[PDB]
Amino acid sequence: VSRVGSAAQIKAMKKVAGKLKLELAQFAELEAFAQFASDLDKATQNQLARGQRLRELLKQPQSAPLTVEEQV
Amino acid sequence: CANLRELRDRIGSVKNTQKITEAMKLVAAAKVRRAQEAVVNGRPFSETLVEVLYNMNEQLQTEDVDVPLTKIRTVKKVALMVVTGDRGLCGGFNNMLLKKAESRIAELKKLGVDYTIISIGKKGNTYFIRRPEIPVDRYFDGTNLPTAKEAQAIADDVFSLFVSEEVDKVEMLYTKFVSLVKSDPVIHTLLPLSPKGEICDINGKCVDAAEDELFRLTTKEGKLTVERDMIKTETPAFSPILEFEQDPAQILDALLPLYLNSQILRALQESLASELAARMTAMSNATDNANELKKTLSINYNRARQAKITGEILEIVAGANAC
Amino acid sequence: GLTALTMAEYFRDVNEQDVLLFIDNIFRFVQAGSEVSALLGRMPSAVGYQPTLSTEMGSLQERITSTKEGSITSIQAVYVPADDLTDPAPATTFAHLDATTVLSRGLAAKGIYPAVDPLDSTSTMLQPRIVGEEHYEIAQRVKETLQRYKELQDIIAILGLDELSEEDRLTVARARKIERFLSQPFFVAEVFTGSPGKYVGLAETIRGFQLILSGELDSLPEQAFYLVGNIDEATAKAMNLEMES
Amino acid sequence: GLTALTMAEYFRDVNEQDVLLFIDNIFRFVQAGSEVSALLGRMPSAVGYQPTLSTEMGSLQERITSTKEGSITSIQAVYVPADDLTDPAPATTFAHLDATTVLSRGLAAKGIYPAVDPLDSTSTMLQPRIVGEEHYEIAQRVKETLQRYKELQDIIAILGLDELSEEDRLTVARARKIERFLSQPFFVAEVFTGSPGKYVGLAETIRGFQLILSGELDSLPEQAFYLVGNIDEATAKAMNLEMESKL
Amino acid sequence: GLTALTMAEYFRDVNEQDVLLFIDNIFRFVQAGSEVSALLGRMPSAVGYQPTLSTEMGSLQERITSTKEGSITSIQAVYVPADDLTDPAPATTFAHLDATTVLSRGLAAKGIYPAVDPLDSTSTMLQPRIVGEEHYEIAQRVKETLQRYKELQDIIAILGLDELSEEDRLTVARARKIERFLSQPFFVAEVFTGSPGKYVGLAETIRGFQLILSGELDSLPEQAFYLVGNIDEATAKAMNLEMESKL
Repeated sequence: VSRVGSAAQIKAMKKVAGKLKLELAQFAELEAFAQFASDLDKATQNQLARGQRLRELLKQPQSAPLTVEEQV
Repeated sequence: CANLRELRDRIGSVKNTQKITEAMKLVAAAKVRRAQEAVVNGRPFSETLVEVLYNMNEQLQTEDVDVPLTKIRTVKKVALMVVTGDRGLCGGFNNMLLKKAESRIAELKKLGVDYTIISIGKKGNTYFIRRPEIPVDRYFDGTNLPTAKEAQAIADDVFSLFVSEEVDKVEMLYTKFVSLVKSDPVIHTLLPLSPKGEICDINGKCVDAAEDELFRLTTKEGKLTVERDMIKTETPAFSPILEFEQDPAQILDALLPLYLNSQILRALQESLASELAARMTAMSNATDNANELKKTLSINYNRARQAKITGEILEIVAGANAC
Repeated sequence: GLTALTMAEYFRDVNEQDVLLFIDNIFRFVQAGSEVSALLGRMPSAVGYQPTLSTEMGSLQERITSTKEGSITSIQAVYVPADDLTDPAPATTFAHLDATTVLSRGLAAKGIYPAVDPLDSTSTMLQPRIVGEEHYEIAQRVKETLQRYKELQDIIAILGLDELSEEDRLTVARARKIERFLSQPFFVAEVFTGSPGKYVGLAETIRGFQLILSGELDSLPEQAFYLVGNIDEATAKAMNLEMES
Repeated sequence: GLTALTMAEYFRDVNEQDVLLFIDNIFRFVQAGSEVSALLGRMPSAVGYQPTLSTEMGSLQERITSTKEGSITSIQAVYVPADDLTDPAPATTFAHLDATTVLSRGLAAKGIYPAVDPLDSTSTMLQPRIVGEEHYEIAQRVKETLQRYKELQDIIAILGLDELSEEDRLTVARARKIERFLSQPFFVAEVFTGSPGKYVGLAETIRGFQLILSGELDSLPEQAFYLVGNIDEATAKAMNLEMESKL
Repeated sequence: GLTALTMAEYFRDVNEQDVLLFIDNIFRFVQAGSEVSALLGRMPSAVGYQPTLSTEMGSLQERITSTKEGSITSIQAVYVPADDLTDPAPATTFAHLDATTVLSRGLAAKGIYPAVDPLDSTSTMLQPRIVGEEHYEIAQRVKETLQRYKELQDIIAILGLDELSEEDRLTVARARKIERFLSQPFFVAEVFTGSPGKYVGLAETIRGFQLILSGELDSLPEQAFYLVGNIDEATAKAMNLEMESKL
């Protein structure tokens, strides 16, 4: 966590980064917990696939930084 | 040392627990495989049976004045029965099965049927005998293997229960084996038997006969899982002549109890496989969880050992000088 | 710490106001004592601190007393070092303090803010004559629920949740609902994350806890109460949750 | 401790009679040594006792030996501090002590008095040529059964009592009956139990343990073995208990 | 330790050659440092190793660096005490170590010499920009295959190779071929068995492991891969077994 919070981010990135953090919260729950049996809510069809795509998007190549607009 | 020693005890006990639940996982896997092998052994008989039943219903166009096992003319007194597994910790098996049981007996008391209930697992009958509000009697048990004599005892009791028209519409709650993680307990009608052979469900996925399900355990990328085989047994319709030594009615009256017994033994075999796989996935979850617990407890024990020894050395060195 | 105390003491003892002083990290006072009295020549003590870790901090705590003129509602964010309460510098703090709340790191690791541990946080004011019988009985019931949860934590360890019988499963679900509901989007944590702050009064939270502990809100999933204020707003959050699907 | 030792040493040098000395809380004879040694300038040893723990403890506990004019049997009641079995003050006494009887708080937790550990309470006199072959074999079977119970404690604790083996379930029931039956109603502890004290020799309890662990009387209720003087008393207690159960 | 360091440092800085430096257990060096510091009387640090632990063992292990004359690459045994990488001495060592390869007792008892565990052995130099993209890819795929094999070693005990899916039965077979291909006959094992021994550079093992894991050699017998060097010699062993298969 960052105690300076979303005050330090850009006015551009703040909305989309808040949405992304909430997306990762949802995915972290749905992966760390149940829905291995198909389910009532039946993930991989609502949030699990997109959360896996997001988390495997978060990985950078070794020492290849992304610019501001690129990462936005 | 009563602080580190307690944590050494917990480390040893959790390691022994992980070993024991790993042994139980492998034992339950071997048991599931041997039950699957018993089903594969029993499949030729059931194949030839769902071919012969089609043969008989092809000769006679369901023209029959016989077969007490097809008295379908009312819904008076259903006899729901549950095949349950007899083990401890049983994954999440017993609660699921008797939950479906309680839902369906409530829905039956809606209709005013005076449902009598047959229990098949000792875990089941132990749950059932505590509460007599549900009308329950005649509980039996076959464990670790559905033996032909025990399935025949079940067949005898349910057939003698149907020979009186006191009991009709005998549907059963056998837990079919869909998936390794969780296997939902389905409810199928048994005894009216639908003399075309097709054993049908709770009205919405009801099965045509000779379209059989034979579950096969193969490993995926890497894990254990079950994959179904929806093999359709081809039927040579009739022998070139097909003489009868009996009448067309007596042959069906002597054949449909045989298919009833076959279906009862299948609903014990697949129930036993599903129970042992629930226990096996409980053992796998428990072993991996105890592995996580052993790692975290070892980390706590290591920082506790360092803290203890460092505090000891600070005591000793600081008390050495005493300037 | 002493100069904060004297500043508040002049406004309590003389001008007679209900002074509040929020001495932040009073552990740092004891650690500064450790520094100086390691360098002052005085002999070392328990694990590292000064020998007078129960008389210098005694002098700090004992001057904060509600005298007959005014009262000093002091808050002291004492800081356990290395996350173990058995440390002497907050151990001597436990004896002096009377509304102790322990912010365990477990609940903040799980995401439930504030991370006030519900078992360990106690008070001298949790008394029948002080708070009324209803508040007392509800506090006792929620403490019982969370304690039974923490006592069968050793069983929702290695085995699974489904090993429990029906009553254990229900009290676990109730404990999860309660432990979630004990979170609140603060009015000052708006900078980090979360919704704008919801001020919750005692007369509103006591009703929500009556509701949850009466089992009447079983239809709701756990994520309904997580980071919500009042329980009517919690039910509205669950309704919108099912609408959004 | 040395005053008591001098009285015993006189009764073993002059009167030539086998004097039985009792020392209790011999751990205090090391704690006082610690409290004076810290002051005496002698540096501190491990966890906080004196440096001369071994020499002082031996200087006491070596004078107690049968010395060809008599036999000083002594029973020291060591105080294992806070159940620190590894603490030096009992750890050096375990070297000097013949028939150690490690009483355990975990076994007084469930009320089994005396809370002597059946496992750890061991003696240099449990050799067969010294004790009797029947005595040795029954002690071996009892101690092995209790070791089996301790190793199955974790399986019992988590995975359900029934899910272990069925013969091992027989062993668990036998171990439960044993670890209750080895409880004695003392005469001096009649005030804490409320039951009158019962004295039992070695032969009666030997014959009791035989039939208890042999599976022959494995049908009695468990509380009929707990706080019972003898095996016939246990059989009568089972009658009383089963009668007051229905009545 | 420092004597070995300078006796190898003169080698590198006079002859410009890749010098090796085998230290026996660094924890034994750190233990000696602890003894010498406790003897000097300087106040002991955490668990009991010396205060100047990091600086001392850094002076030992920082002179091991590839200077522009020639590398002095070393190999250091490490004996963790009570098997925890947390305590300072293995911690301040693993802060230095650049490649850690554990020798496995089960592998030794099987006879897969060298007994280096293929799965748990890790190196910070495995990364692609260091080794080569092909080396990193084939190494990651070999480690994932051996992980698949350690997973399915639980289940081929119960199901058997033909019962489970033929999709990863090829994975089990290729993992057998990999675990056998890893065993190299050394230039020293000749004195024990007379096997002549093969030296394998990186290029040969890279191409051979790509040929094994890609799947060209799906029909070669497993024991044709055991105790062999390059991939061409492995195919020579296989065709040798084929030529003797007639008799």
